Amino acid sequence: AITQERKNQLINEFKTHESDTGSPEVQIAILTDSINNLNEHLRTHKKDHHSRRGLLKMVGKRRNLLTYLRNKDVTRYRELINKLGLRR
Amino acid sequence: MRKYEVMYIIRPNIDEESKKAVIERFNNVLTSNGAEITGTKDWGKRRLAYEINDFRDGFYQIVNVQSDAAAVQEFDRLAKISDDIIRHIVVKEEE
Amino acid sequence: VMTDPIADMLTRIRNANMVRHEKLEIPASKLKREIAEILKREGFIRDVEFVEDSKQGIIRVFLKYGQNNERVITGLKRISKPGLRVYAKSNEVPRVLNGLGIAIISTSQGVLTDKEARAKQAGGEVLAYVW
Amino acid sequence: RAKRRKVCYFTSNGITHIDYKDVDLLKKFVSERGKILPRRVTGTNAKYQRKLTAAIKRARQMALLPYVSGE
Amino acid sequence: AIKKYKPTSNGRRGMTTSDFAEITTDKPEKSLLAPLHKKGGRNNQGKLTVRHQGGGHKRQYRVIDFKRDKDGIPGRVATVEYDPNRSANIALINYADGEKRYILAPKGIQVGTEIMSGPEADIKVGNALPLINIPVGTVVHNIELKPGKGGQLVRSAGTSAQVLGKEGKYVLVRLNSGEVRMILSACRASIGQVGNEQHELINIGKAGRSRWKGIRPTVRGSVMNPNDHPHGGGEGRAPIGRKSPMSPWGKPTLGFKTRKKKNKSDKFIVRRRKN
RNA sequence: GGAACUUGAGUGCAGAAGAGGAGAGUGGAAUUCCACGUGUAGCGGUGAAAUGCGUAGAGAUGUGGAGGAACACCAGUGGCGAAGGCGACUCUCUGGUCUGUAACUGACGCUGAGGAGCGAAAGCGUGGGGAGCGAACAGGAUUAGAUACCCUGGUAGUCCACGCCGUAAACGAUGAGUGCUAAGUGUUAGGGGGUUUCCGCCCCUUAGUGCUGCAGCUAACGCAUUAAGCACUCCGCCUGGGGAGU
Repeated sequence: AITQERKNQLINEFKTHESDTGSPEVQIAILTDSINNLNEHLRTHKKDHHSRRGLLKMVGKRRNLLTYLRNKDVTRYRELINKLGLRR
Repeated sequence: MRKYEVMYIIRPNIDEESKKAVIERFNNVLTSNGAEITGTKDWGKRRLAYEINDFRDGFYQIVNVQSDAAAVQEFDRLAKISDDIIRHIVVKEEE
Repeated sequence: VMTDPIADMLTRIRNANMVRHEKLEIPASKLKREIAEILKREGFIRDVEFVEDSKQGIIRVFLKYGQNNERVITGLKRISKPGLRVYAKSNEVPRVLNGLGIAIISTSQGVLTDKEARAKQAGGEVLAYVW
Repeated sequence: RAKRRKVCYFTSNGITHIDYKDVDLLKKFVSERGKILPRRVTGTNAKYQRKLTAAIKRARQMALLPYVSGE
Repeated sequence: AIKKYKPTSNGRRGMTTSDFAEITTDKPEKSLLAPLHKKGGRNNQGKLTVRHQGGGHKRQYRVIDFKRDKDGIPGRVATVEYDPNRSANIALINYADGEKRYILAPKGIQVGTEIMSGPEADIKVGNALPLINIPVGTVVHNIELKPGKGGQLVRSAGTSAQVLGKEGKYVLVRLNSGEVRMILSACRASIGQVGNEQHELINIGKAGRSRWKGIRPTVRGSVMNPNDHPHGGGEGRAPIGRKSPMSPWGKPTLGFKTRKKKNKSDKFIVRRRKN
C-alpha cells in the first residue's frame, strides 16, 4: 500500500531527530519505498503507462532531492546511499 | 485486512436439509478463508421482478465479515462451482 | 516564479497607479526600502512605512495623488532584467524625459539619482527609470 | 429566488445511507417507469445523487429493484 | 516462447523452435518406456498404403493411461517431459500409491500440484471427472467417446472443447472447429485445454528438419506421369483441364464429401460444418 | 564561500471526492441467427419506385437456445487525467489532485534544445473473434451522363491479445511557471464562523469550472482574478503569394 505500520517503522529508523518527520533522509526513504512498490507494480503489468510516467515523475523527485543532498552534506549522502544501496 | 459485506442467493425449491448442507459448506469455506464473523442476517424468500435462470423468486442470504484481502479471490470460484447457488456478490464495507 | 521581487514591486506600483488605491503592501528587503526611500525623496509617493512580521515584511506604500487629478507618474519601467545584464559608465547615463525624469542607479556607494550620480561621478547598475 | 420544490428531504433525516442494504427507501427512489428520479424532483446534490446512482446499481445487482418495467 | 535463429545460413533464415520451458528432466523413467518399431506406412502385406511415411528419427513410447481408471486417489506432478510422438507435452505424475503414469498435460500446471482422478475431485486443472459433475461451459480435454476406452478426443496440443449444456442422456460438447456431439453423460473427461499452443507457430525452415519428422516429400500431381496420376501428361505444367480435380485414386478431393451418408454416428451429429 | 529564516517548494498528520490506469469476474435490454408453436399474403424500402425477402409458409407473435458488440435512462458548459482521452457493476493492485489546523526539511525552485515516454481515428504484421454497422464491390433507382448523394446487400475494417506506425481542425487555432489588477451571478469538492440539538438560513475563505461585465489591451471582431490586462523567467515558432510541405 504501503501499510501504515511499515511507514511508522521506516520513518523512525532514519530520523536524525526524535521528531524528524521531514528531512531529505525520511523523504527519500518513503519515496524509495513508493518507488519500489510502484516498480513492482510496473513489473506486474507493462501496460501501466500512467504508473510509468508517474514513476518517472517520482524519479525526477528522487533525483532532485538526492542532487540537493549532494549539494549540502556529501557525507550524509554517501552514508545514506550506502544504507540504501541505490544510486549507480 | 478490511471489512466485507456479502450477499448470495440459494435455490427457493431446495430441501431444508440440503440447505443446511450448503450453508454449513459455505460457512466451512468462509472460515477456511480466515474471514472472521462480524454479523449476519437472513432476508430469506423474496419475489423477483425478473428471473435469473428461470426461478420466479429466491432465497436471499447475507454475511458481514472482517477478512482479506485474499480470501474473496478463492471464495468466488467456490461460489461458482455449486449449481445450487444462483448469484453472489462481495461489496466492501464503507458506509 | 518570483524571479525578481523588485520588478514585482514595480508592477505593484504601476498597477497601483492603474487602480488608484490609496495604499498597497510589499514584502521586505533593504534593496527595496532604499529605492523606496529614493522615491520618498523624489516625492512621487506620499509616504512609506514598514510593519514587522516574521520574518520578512511587510512594507506599506501610500501613493501620492495630484491636486488636479492626473497620475503622478506618466510612466515607469525597469530596463534591467535577468537574462540580459546591463551596465552604464558614469558619463554614459541618459537623462530620461529630459529634466523631469530621474534615473535609479545602484552604485558602489549605494542607490543614487542621476543628478547625484553625476555629482558623485559614480557608475553602477541601472535598476529602473521612473517618470 | 431561489428555492426548489420537494428539495432533498434526505439530508434532513440522513445521512450516510444506505449504502444499499435497505429496500424501502430504494422503493421510494424508483419511479413508476422504474428509473431513478431526476435531481429536479429528488433535490439531491450531484455527489449524493451519483453515490445514490452507484448504490441503486448495486441494488440492481442485488435484484432488489426492477431494471425495467412499464411506463 | 519461440527462439528465432539468425540467418547464419540459408536454413537458418526461417527455422524456429519452441522454448522447451515446460521440460524439467532430460530423461524418461525406465519403467514406462515402450518400443516403437517404425512401420514406414507399409501394410502388413508389405505394400505402402500411405504415401511419404517413414525415414524419421527413432522414437520410444512412454506409457500413458488416458483412461485414468483409478479414482479417489490423490496424485502429484513431479516432472514434465518432451514427447516425440505428438505435439502435446507429457507430464509425469506420482500417485499416492507410489504408482507412476505419464499423463496428458494442460497448460498452466505447476510442479507438485495435487490431482485427484475421482468424481469428487475439484475443477482445478489436471483433474479428470465425469461429465455429469462438470459445470456448463468449462473447457475440457482428452474426452473419451466411451468409458474405459481412453480419450481419443482432443489429444493434440492447443486444442480445446466446451460444454453447451447437458441432459441425463447425453451431455452436449463443442468439439474443435465448432462441431457438436451428444457424448455419453457417464463418460469420463478432463477439464482444461491442452498446452503447447505455440506449436502451430513453429517454423521448420528447411528440408532437413522435415526428414527427422520424418515427413517425406510429396510430388505434385501434374508433374506425375499420366499413367500414375489423373492430372499427368501434357507438354509442361499441364492445366487441370480434366473435369473435377482428383486424387490419384478416383475419388475427387476438392469439396467432395467423403462421409458415409448412413452411419451410426449420424444421430449424434447435432451440428456439422461451421467452417 | 561561511552562518541563519519560512513565506517558494517538499514531506507528515487529519480528511475530501473523481467515466484516472491495468487485470479478472459478472450483469440486463436490444439487434441478428437458429429451433419449435401460432397464423397467412404480403413483408421491406423511397420524393415516387424498383432491386431484395416470402406459399420450400415469410413478415408478425409466443417460447427457448446461441453469439458478438456496446453500456441507454442516471448524465449535469458534471468529474478525473499531462495531452490523447476515460460513462454498466463487482473485486484485485495502483497513479494523481484538493482542503485543514500545522509538525518537520529550510530554496531543496521554474523552464527546458538534445534525448526519452505517452499519444484519437485510419493503416500494417501475427494469432483469435465477427452480432450489427460498413469503405471496396454487386444489383436496383436518380440523371444527358451518376464510377455519387438514395435503397437492397456486402469484404476488409470496426472487437480482443501481442507489436509496429506517431499522423488529426491532437482547437481554447491562445506554450509552461509566478506576482498583481473592479466586480457580479451558478456549479464541483473542501475549510471556518454567526442563532438553531438537528434541519435549515446567513457570512467568510481555498482550488476546479460557466456566463455577464470595470479598468486595461486590440486592425477590427473581442478578450477580460480560467487576459488576448499590467510584468517577470524559459522553451517552441513566423519574415509576401504560387511553385511547395513538392
